[PDB]
Amino acid sequence: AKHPVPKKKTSKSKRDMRRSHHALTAPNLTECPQCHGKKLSHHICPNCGYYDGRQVLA
Amino acid sequence: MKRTYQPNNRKRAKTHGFRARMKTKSGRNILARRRAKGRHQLTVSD
Amino acid sequence: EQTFRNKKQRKQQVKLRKPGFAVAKYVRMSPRKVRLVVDVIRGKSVQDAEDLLRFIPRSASEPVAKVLNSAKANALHNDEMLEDRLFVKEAYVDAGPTLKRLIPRARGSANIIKKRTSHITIIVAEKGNK
Amino acid sequence: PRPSAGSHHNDKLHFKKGDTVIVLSGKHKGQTGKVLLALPRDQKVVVEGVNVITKNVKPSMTNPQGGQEQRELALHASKVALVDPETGKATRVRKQIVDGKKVRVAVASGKTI
Amino acid sequence: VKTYIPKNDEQNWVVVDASGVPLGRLATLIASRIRGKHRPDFTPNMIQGDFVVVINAAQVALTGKKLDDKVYTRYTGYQGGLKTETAREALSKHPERVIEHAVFGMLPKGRQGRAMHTRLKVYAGETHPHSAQKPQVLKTQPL
RNA sequence: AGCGCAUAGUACCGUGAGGGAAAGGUGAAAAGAACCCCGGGAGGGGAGUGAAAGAGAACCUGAAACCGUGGACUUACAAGCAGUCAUGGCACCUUAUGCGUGUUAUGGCGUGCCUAUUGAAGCAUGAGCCGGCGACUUAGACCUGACGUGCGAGCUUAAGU
RNA sequence: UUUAGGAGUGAAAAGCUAACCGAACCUGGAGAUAGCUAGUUCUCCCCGAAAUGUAUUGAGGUACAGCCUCGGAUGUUGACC
RNA sequence: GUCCGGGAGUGAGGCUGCGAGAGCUAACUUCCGUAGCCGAGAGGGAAACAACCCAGACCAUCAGCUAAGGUCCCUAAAUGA
RNA sequence: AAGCGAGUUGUCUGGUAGGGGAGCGUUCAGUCCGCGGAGAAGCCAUACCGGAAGGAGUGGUGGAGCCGACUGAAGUGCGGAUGCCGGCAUGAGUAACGAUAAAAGAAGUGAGAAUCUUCUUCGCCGUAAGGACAAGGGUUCCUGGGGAAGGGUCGUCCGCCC
RNA sequence: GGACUCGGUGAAAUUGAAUUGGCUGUAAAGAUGCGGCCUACCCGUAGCAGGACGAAAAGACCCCGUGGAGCUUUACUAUA
Repeated sequence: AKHPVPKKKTSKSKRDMRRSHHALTAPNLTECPQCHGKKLSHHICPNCGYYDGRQVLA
Repeated sequence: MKRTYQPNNRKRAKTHGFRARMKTKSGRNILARRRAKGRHQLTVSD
Repeated sequence: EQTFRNKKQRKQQVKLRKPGFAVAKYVRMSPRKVRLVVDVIRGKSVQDAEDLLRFIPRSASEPVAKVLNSAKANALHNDEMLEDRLFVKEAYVDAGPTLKRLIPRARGSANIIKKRTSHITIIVAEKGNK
Repeated sequence: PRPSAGSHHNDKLHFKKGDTVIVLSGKHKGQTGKVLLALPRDQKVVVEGVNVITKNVKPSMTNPQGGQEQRELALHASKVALVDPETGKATRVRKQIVDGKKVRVAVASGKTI
Repeated sequence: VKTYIPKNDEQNWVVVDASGVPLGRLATLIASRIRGKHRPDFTPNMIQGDFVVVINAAQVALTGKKLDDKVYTRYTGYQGGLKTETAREALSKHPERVIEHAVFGMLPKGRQGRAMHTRLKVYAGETHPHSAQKPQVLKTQPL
């Protein structure tokens, strides 16, 4: 049992305009509460370990 | 279940195993049909 | 106006080896996805290259970046350059030694796969700005 | 194998133990070839000709040091052999005294040792 | 010495009239400008037109006994019920949504005229709402 | 390529006699390499070795579909696998010489090749590409015939020296 | 463990002999031969067609002739008027 | 006008004109012959499209006219009488 | 000393099976004074000429030879034979990790540890998916050890490899 | 439990080549690159079947083939 084989292909031309509707979101937004610079999307260090107060640990 | 062969080769000793082509003289040449006949080693001792 | 005549030199007299070099080969992730973690780092090495590739919600810093600075391990003082410098002009890769292995599939006559492999390429030599 | 030897020179060169010679072929031309044992059937020879530099490691064995003298390279005979003087006249001639083990008399301008 | 494309630079169109629809130089005076009126240096090949400042032309009326009849069509590839050939004064809820579609015979084929569909742009209200396009107001009665 | 063997008809295919690979090459010579780095190590630095290490410890030169990046230029509002020219359009000027090199919105329009086909441009079929194999010839008084020549009374086999 | 190949087995299906037996496989006899049909390789200067007739257990098979090229030739014989 | 020879092709076509045959004179169905055409060459006209009106070429020139086709436009050419 | 045409007129048509006819060049062979170290032959690119095929100007790189005119020989030349092998492919990063018969964690280690290890808790089989004898694989079991590769993640686990 | 977030692995049957919309028409009449006309901001992925005259072995139903094999009948005939 085989469903219509490949035949025609899609090398160049196409397979180009396919790294843009996704790619990677591109970031570099924030740089930590106070010291140094990590932070993530709303999330404390591991440096000083804090958004503004006591947490995590060096 | 049963395959098509399985181990135990007695009928490849005193029949068709090394020295069993004398019982059948015109099998001696058959034994000698790939040793003293053409190139290659043999097929009963790898 | 460097050299031309006497082609037994550039064979005998040349010193050095090849400034840069760090490529550990193998890679194990297609010459198509290698570039995917190099076509983002068009600037600042293990500065805004690392974390850009170190911290990236997956696995692509180990033998991706840890070898990408194996050049630096040699650029320690075995290779040229500096620290507050370095560049890497662009990026390019290829395939490499593989190994027939497979694991039967099903239908047809036979199944035919390839373990696939690459060649990382990691260099830090001929620069620009200072 | 590391193709060097020069075993494509063919084993019939006579040489043995104890002898004073000069050199040629290039690289040096300032090197009195001498002493040595030679190696019939593939021969190695270096003399004080080429001043190699080949640092051995320094485990915990006995070597710990390095070196930088006495080590292999290449270049067999074919330089400047025979002649107490220096050039001209071969030598492979031998007295009718048997003892091929070390026959001694050479050509016209030859030596008997 | 040929032509050159100003690429929008040297243009000086003349505002259309609609000062009384006609029956002969209506769907054809659509040219006499777009293709090359007087021709200052009309560069063939690529497109090259000007602000066909059309007006009201509600005055429009077509021929006589053969008024409410024309090759209307629609084209979709199906003949069961498509291709509504609504007569003139039957399709008379638009007539500013056709008419202009009289330049469907004058386009250098390919692109070109499939770009001149800008100078058209409705218009059937007798000068008011000229906010559609303010620039020209050159008039010049039609011969 | 040549016997399948330029050190294998390894492993084996396997129900059985019986069928089998693929694969060579660094320079004369390895001198196939001490000495600090990331690293688990593989792999990569210094520097000798190396006449010549863009030979390089799976190694001559090393062309290519696919495949690695940037850049001088154009491009999503423009429509046809493709085309060639055509005014423009950015670049360059290995000879100011309003002359060209790397090119394109777009225009006339314009449908592929092989190739068994009356017959098409086809959806008639063969085709993803790379590298080779790519066939009426070879011995034969088998014969006819163009040309040059031997002779007009002409031309030779078997091997014996 | 003998039965085997043109035999045995057999609940007859014309099922099986080792995943297809309308008569096993492998080394060997010849490549079954083939008017079928895929193809039969670099680049060319001047010329040029038949599915008409006769033949055929003969037909998209093939033979030949009018039908093409070339060597020699036909000293008045051409076709039109 | 005038034969001897090395060697072909591949035998199974299409259409308009010329008339019949099987035929509700129906069929790029089928048989026949006779000019052409496409099997071996492109166009204008014909929307583009094998036989239809005109015309079959040595490679190069953004030089001229004839026939068809046209003298409103998308792309030539008097809405001249 | 191998035959050659301007001056000119018609033909120079386009050609499928075909007739007469020219060549580009590689390998073998003749003559090698030879051509190459400033290095030719291997190859990458530049508007001279040629009936087309092709012959030409130079570096690049490369490492030891190589072709020539008069000549004969040779498996003398399609990318294209749904060929054959060798490699690159794309189906495309999706479908899928395997019988859907639960697992969390402390801690050993170290290169980070979720699937190792010392272990309290859970559950599936237990006429079983227990243990021994039968065939088989022959190196399984261990003292353990290292990722190149394999166990279709990988891993500091193997019965990989010593 | 698969279809969607993420880490690794990812092949085969097949295939000239996609700036790969449609009509109606035209064509050895089943045209999307042909005619003439209309029309879309380009791309990504989920999902669906009308679609390429879907795929596979060059229908093996049939005919052509001075093909084969197989069985039967007093077919011509050999023959234990």
